[PDB]
Amino acid sequence: RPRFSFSIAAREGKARTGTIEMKRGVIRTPAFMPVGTAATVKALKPETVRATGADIILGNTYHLMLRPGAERIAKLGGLHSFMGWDRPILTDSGGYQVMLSLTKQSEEGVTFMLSPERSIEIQHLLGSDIVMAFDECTPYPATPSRAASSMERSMRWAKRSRDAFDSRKEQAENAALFGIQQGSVFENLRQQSADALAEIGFDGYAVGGLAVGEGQDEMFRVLDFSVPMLPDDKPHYLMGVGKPDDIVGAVERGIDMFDCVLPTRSGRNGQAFTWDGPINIRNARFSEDLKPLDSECHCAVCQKWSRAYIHHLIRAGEILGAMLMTEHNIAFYQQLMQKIRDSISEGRFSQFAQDFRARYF
Amino acid sequence: RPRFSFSIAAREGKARTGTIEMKRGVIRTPAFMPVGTAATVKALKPETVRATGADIILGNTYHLMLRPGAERIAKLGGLHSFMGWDRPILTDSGGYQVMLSLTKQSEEGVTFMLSPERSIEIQHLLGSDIVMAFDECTPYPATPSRAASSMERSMRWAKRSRDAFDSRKEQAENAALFGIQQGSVFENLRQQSADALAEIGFDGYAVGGLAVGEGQDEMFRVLDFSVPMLPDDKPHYLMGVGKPDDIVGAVERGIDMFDCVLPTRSGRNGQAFTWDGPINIRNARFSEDLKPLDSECHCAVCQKWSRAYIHHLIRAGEILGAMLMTEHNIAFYQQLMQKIRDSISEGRFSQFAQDFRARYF
Ligand SMILES: Nc1ccc2nc(N)nc(O)c2c1
Ligand SMILES: Nc1ccc2nc(N)nc(O)c2c1
Ligand SMILES: [Zn+2]
Ligand SMILES: [Zn+2]
Repeated sequence: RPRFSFSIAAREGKARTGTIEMKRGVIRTPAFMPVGTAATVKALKPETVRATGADIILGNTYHLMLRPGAERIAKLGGLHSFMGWDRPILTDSGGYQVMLSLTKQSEEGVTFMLSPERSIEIQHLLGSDIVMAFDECTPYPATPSRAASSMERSMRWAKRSRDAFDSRKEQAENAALFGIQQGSVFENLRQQSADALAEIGFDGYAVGGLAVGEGQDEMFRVLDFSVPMLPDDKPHYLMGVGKPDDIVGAVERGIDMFDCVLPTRSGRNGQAFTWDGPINIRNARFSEDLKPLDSECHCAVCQKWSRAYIHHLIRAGEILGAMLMTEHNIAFYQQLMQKIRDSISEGRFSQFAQDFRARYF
Repeated sequence: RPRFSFSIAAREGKARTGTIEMKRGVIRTPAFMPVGTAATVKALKPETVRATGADIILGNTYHLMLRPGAERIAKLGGLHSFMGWDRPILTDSGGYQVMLSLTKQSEEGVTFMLSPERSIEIQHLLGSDIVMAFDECTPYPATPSRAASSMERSMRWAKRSRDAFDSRKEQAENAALFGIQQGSVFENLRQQSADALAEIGFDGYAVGGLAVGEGQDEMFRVLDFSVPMLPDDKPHYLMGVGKPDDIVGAVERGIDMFDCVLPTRSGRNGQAFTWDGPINIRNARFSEDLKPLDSECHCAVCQKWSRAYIHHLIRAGEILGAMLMTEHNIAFYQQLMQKIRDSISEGRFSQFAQDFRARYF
C-alpha cells in the first residue's frame, strides 16, 4: 500500500470520483468523514461507523491535546489503537477549535503553546494519517485587510508545517500533509493563497474559512472561483461542510472530501435526515408513526425501529435514542456519498443533483 | 412451544438449574434479567442485550403506563415490536414504582387508578410474557402490625390479579402469572403469605419486600426460611436483587430468577464488575491502564478496549462510555449466571460459591 495515492476514475463537469490509497486503507471520493471529537464518534462504536460505509474519520489536535493528552495517547499506542478504529484518521490542526472552548495570538502560534511545530508534533503523537497544516481561520465577515493578514500568516505557517512534517522521517514516510487555503470571500486572496500552497506543495488542499456564517449562496460563489485555483490532481477538502445540499453543490464545484458535526450533533437533538428533507423526530406527529425514519434508507435503524419508538426515546432522554438517530444520520450521509460517486461514474451526476434537490426541498 | 413449562434439570442443596419454556423462548435458570425501564435497556440495542446471553428482560407497568402509554403501545403492536426484543419480557405490576417518581392508597388500588385489574390489563396491553400480580411492597423497617396489614392486602390483591388474568382468554393462554410473597422479615407472615399464594396458585412465586434497606445478612436470614415455603416445582424470583454476591447466596437459598438496575445504572456511573470485585473506572489509576475491564471476561468490550480508553470516555461524559460499561456489566452478570448454572449441573456449586467469594472479596 502506498503512503498516499489519489486517483481520479471518472469526471463530470467539475465533479470527480476516485480513491485515496493510504497505508491504513482506501478512501472512496467524494468522501464524508464522521467527526470524532474526543476520540469517539459520539454514540457509535467504531464498527458501527464502519458499517455505515465510512472509510475515514476526523479527529482534532485541540480536544485531544487537552483530554486525554497527546503524549498520553502516544504512550498508549496511538489514537487508532486507543479508540479502536484501524482505518485512516484525518486530524485537524487545532487552530480552529482554540479560537472553541483568554487567547493570545502571535506569529509563533496561540497560547491558551500551539505553534505550527507543536501542532504537527501532536498529530504525529496521535498517529494521524492525514495531517492538517496549522492555520488561522479568519472570522466572517472579514475586512480585506484582516483577511489578507490572516491569509499571509497562514501561508507562513503552511511552510512551517511542511518543514516540521518533512523533518520527522516516520511521519513523512507514513502520513500525508494537507494545506489550507484561506482568503475569506475574496478572489484575489484565494488566488494568492492557492499559489503559495502549490509552491510549497501538499498531498491535498483544503478550502478553509467557509461555513463560518456566510450562507450557501456565498459559499458556492466563493467555491466557484476558489476550487479551480487548487492543483487538479490532488484532493480538495471543504472543511466543516455540511448539510446534504451543501455537499451536493460542493461536489458540483470540485470538492472531494467533507466533514461536519451536523449528522451526529443534530441527530442527538432529534433531527433525522431523509430524502424528503430533515424531520425533527421530537414532533408529536411522530408519536404513533410506525414508518422508519426514511422510507428508502438501508441502515440497520430503518430496518428495525419505527419513528414512534425513536420519538419516545428522544423525548425520554434515552441514550439509545441518540445511538439510533446518530447511526441513521451517518448512514444517510454515506448513502448520499455513494449515490454521488455512482452517479459521477455513470455520467449522470448533474441529473442526480437536480433530482436530489427537487425532492429534498 | 408451551405457554409455560418450568423444568429442573439438576440440583445441589437448595440450588436448582433448569429451564422455563415459553412461547417466545426458553429461559435458562438461574436467570438474570436486565431491566428495561422506559422500553429500553439503557444504552444497549436489544441485539446487544441478547449477545451478552440474556434470555429475558424486565419492564415495568409504571414508567410505560406514563410514557409512552399502555394503550399507545398496544396500538403500535405491543412492547416486543415497539422496542425490538422478541424474547420473553417480565413486567412488574407497578405498585413498587408508584410509591418511584401525592399517593392515595386504598383497598381498590393507588391513585397518582392503578388497581389489580388495571395493572393486569396494562401488562396485557404491553404483551407481557410473565405478568406480576399487583401488590403493596411494605417499607423496611416495618412493624409487625403494618407488615401484616400490607401482606394481607397484597394477598387479597393476588386473588384479584389471578381472576383478572384468567378472565382474559388471550392473556391466560399465552402469558404466565407470578404471585408475590410479602411479610417483611417476619417468618409467620411469610408463611401465611406463601400459603395464601399457593392456595390461589401461580406459575411462579416472587419473594417481594427485600432489598429495601435491610442488608445482606438479614436478607439471607429471611430467604433461609422464606424460599422453602414456596412450591418447590415453580420458579422462585427474588425481585430487585442484586449485587453478584447477593445473587450467589440467593441461588444457594433456592432462587431461580433475578433483576436489578445495578449493572446498568452503576455502569453508567463508572462502576465495572470484575471477578476481583468492582472497580470505579473513573479512578485516576486507570488513566494509562491498557488492560481490559476484567482479565477473563469474554465480552466484546474486553476484547477490544482498554480501561484507559473507557476511563477517558466516562470522565469526558461520552455516550460510548455508558454503552461500553453497560455491555460489559451485563455480560459479566450473564457469565456469572452461566458459571452458576454449569456448577450446579456438575454438582460443584458450593465450591464455586466459595471460590467466587474468596476472590471477589
Ligand atoms: N469551517 C472550517 C472547519 C474547520 C477548519 N479548520 C481549520 N484548521 N481551518 C479552517 O479554516 C476551518 C474551517
Ligand atoms: N425489591 C423489590 C423490587 C421490585 C418489587 N416489585 C414488586 N411489585 N413488589 C416488591 O416487593 C418488589 C421489591
Ligand atoms: Zn436509516
Ligand atoms: Zn467485559
